[PDB]
Amino acid sequence: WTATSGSCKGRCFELQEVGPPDCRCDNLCKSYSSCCHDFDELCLKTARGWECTKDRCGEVRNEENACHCSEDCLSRGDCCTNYQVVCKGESHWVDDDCEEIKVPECPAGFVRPPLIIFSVDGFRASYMKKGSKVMPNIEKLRSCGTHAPYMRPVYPTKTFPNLYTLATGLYPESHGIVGNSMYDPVFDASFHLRGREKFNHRWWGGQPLWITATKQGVRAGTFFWSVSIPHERRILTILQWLSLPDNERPSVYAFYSEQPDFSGHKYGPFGPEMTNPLREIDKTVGQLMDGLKQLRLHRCVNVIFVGDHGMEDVTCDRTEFLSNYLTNVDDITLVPGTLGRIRAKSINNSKYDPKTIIAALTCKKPDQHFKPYMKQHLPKRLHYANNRRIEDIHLLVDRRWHVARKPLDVYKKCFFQGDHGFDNKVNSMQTVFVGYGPTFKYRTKVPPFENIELYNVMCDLLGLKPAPNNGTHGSLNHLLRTNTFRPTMPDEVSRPNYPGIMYLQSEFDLGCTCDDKVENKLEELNKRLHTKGSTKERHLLYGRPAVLYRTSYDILYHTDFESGYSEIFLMPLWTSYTISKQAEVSSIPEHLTNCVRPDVRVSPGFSQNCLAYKNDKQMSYGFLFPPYLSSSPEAKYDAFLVTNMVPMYPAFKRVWAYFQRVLVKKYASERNGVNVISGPIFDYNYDGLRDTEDEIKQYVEGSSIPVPTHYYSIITSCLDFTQPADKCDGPLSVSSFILPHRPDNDESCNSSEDESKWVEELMKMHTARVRDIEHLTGLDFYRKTSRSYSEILTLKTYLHTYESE
Ligand SMILES: *[C@@H]1O[C@H](CO)[C@@H](O[C@@H]2O[C@H](CO)[C@@H](O[C@@H]3O[C@H](CO[C@H]4O[C@H](CO)[C@@H](O)[C@H](O[C@H]5O[C@H](CO)[C@@H](O)[C@H](O)[C@@H]5O[C@H]5O[C@H](CO)[C@@H](O)[C@H](O)[C@@H]5O)[C@@H]4O)[C@@H](O)[C@H](O[C@H]4O[C@H](CO)[C@@H](O)[C@H](O)[C@@H]4O[C@H]4O[C@H](CO)[C@@H](O)[C@H](O)[C@@H]4O)[C@@H]3O)[C@H](O)[C@H]2NC(C)=O)[C@H](O)[C@H]1NC(C)=O
Ligand SMILES: NC(=O)N1CCCc2c(n(Cc3cccc(OC(F)(F)F)c3)c3ccccc23)C1
Ligand SMILES: [Ca+2]
Ligand SMILES: [Ca+2]
Ligand SMILES: [Cl-]
Ligand SMILES: [K+]
Ligand code: NA
Ligand SMILES: [Zn+2]
Repeated sequence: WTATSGSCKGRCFELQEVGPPDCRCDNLCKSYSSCCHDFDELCLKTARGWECTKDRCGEVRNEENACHCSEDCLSRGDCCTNYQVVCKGESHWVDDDCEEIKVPECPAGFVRPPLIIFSVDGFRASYMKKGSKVMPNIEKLRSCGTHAPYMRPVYPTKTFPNLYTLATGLYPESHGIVGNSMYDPVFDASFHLRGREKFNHRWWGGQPLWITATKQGVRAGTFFWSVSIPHERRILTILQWLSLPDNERPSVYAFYSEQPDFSGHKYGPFGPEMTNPLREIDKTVGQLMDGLKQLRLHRCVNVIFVGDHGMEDVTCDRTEFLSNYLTNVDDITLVPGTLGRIRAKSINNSKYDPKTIIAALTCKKPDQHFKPYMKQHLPKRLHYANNRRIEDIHLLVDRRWHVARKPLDVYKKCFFQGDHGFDNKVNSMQTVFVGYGPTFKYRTKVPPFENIELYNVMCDLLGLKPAPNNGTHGSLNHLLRTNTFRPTMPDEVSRPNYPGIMYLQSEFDLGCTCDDKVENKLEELNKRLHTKGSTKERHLLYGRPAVLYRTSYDILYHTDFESGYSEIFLMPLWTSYTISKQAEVSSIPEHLTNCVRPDVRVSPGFSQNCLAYKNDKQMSYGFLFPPYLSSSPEAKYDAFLVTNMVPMYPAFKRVWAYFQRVLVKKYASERNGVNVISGPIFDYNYDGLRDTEDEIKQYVEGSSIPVPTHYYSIITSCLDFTQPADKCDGPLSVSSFILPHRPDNDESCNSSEDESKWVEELMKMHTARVRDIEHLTGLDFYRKTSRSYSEILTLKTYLHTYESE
């Protein structure tokens, strides 16, 4: 209940919301049906519109006007944003040359440069170039400030997940806003775009920037605007707040525009109708910047212009229907559209079965435009599984498509021509970032980066300590002129052992065999040096990874590769090796096909055994350093050490063998040598973090050999490919992947074909950041380079996407 008979006099857009049933005058009061009776009259004035004209200059203040052109308006802080242009002969901000802002130039009493976040819904990255002729204010922010060619949103590429990701630095699985629509089975409640449930604070996890600022004594404008408040009034309200006394004035503000998204849905991302919405957004930016210039704040404020997601061409005719695949369609609930999430319609129906639903949805039609997944099997780069609000069954929908349950859903709900939500690597889903102000760099282009990184930087801009989040603090220091965050590398927690030869062959009873008993001081001293680390500088180019948790492990050196061998998991945590452009591929000689050799540096009790693999009818094994890339027939024996072996399903061995035999050499040719680090990942609770021993759900039958859920590789070379990977003087280049370790290749519809037709496509789907692998393994890479640590942090957040331009 609201007793709406109080008054908004002197309270318009008040910053602290008053409690029920007292009536509200804050920018959200309309959304709660709670404004005072006179809110419209007092707070939403419109008379005479939004611009001064020649004949209004010096007018007698009329308090009814939307904004003012009277002489006292500057010190009232309520002039129309074009006041000084129309009436005092000033230029528009956009018509001024840009001049580097080396220091904040702020009015007296400003403790810090304010931060204004100008967010645009559905602003696709390519609009910056394609709409540049009609967006001169935005183009000036872009060219004069710091900009990225695009910013990667989070998945799903919808509004609510992305804006709350911007606000918190968190993946949706962690912040809890995992779609625009959600069912939470613990609450037994639903979240929807329309309605009241979304206002309940139990949905919203982590700590958003406005709460972060308030807790640390930095005042925040309210970030939310009821939909009926026009853009011009939002801008004027911000400008009015910036005129408050020092003790009352916020330091951070947000503006939000529902455009261009609103129009993009109706007309598609490049519909001829899209020009006007782009012009109108630019005009709004112009009003803000003219308004700041009037207040002498245009070389004081840091402005961020940022989008939440792009927009793709999608029409009603490009809809797949689950009723064309499933017999039981009425026993499921689907969250539909540019992604699918399926759960049982009724929890009392014990005949519902996810295994048969997935199978009925797998590779059933030749050009099927969605792919079903158990959530834990989704590409790890999406970080979309660790939340009870994310249904076990997920459909990744092809760009340009929808999924729906039955045709009646699409016509008893063509309207739309645009939509978004798809995989966040899709070019059309990329969005925009520009930073302009004293704290950002001047005329600087930076590489694309993920929106999860921005919360940290917004905290840096305001002198706040960020709450714990998924950004990598420091990875965006190259955006900033000052206020950088200078992190130190994490300390290694476990130091390695360096075992020498400690065991005789006959102490091992592993059921392994090798045809290796074929008998020289020239080469005897040589093998010894290699086992002591003489080639290590060649194969371990960036220092050994640091182990950031408590465990027992050994460094093992070899001619062709170096490993960190875990005595706990009975396999390497990592295996590092370098392949030059010149390297040659050989085959596994016949007499060595089933060779596994005990490692006399490592106890039988800390070794895998061959008998377990013989006994386990489902599980085979592979090797981390590939025998195909051995430097010589003699070095090849090292590759068959039991300490280089890892458990692998036969179906996965197809993938792995193709990567090792064909792709590594291919990359070394193309990149001028590569350094490779490969290893296992265990993430049985799909939280994106390294499993402890007691979390492992599967072992090789009859043994303590844990089965990895994934295998990773980190592939590094010189950014200047005129230099070989092992003699690189400058910046590095990386690509990585986290391949799911699956007992079938059902994920790849063309897997009956030769690996050359499907494996690389699978690997590209499972592209990863080095950082993703760090979380999954508890390792810290690139500890020893000649590069600055912030530059290494940027490299560790890089994702190779394989999208075209
Ligand atoms: C991305 O960044 C984020 C932020 O850093 C990373 O997430 C953190 O990861 C930590 C490890 O998983 C986790 O730390 C745990 O904290 C638990 C207390 O959590 C509450 O308090 C914090 C602080 O304010 C709060 O943020 C939490 O918020 C979560 O839950 C609420 C309510 O449900 C949601 O609204 C909110 O969105 C958020 O949900 C997300 O996280 C939870 C996990 O906490 C998931 O379940 C959700 O799906 C969702 O993703 C909480 O309100 C604390 O209980 C934990 O302690 C356990 O382990 C320690 C070892 O240190 C030990 O002392 C105890 O034994 C204890 O175990 C006990 O509980 C077990 C489970 O019931 C049980 O098995 C045992 O027997 C024990 O009884 C733990 O320390 C931290 O909370 C999150 N933070 C956030 C915001 O998500 C994330 O990892 C990063 N991702 C990547 C890939 O890097
Ligand atoms: N009516 C409205 O005001 N909005 C439209 C509805 C969806 C929405 C808005 N905001 C607030 C917001 C505005 C501008 C930037 C921003 O992000 C930043 F905090 F990072 F700056 C956040 C949200 C924050 C979290 C989740 C959903 C939303 C806005
Ligand atoms: Ca949006
Ligand atoms: Ca885990
Ligand atoms: Cl959704
Ligand atoms: K087997
Ligand atoms: Na297949
Ligand atoms: Zn939209």
